[PDB]
Amino acid sequence: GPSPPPYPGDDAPVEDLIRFYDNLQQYLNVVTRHRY
Amino acid sequence: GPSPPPYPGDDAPVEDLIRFYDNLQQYLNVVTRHRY
Repeated sequence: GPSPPPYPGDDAPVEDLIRFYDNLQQYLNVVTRHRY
Repeated sequence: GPSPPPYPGDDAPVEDLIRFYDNLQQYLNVVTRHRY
């Protein structure tokens, strides 16, 4: 949600990287309400 | 592009986090060609 996403080091597996994408796009959509 | 994005530690400033979003969505769009 509007929280910092867990960083699985330097190389995350693409599934969890997609999960990271979810949390990241959500976080950014919150802190910066603009479409990217 | 289709390369691993630079991780600015655990907390990145939202501008560079948006840049990270660009590289990340590009990377994911390459490795996993599906809309998210």
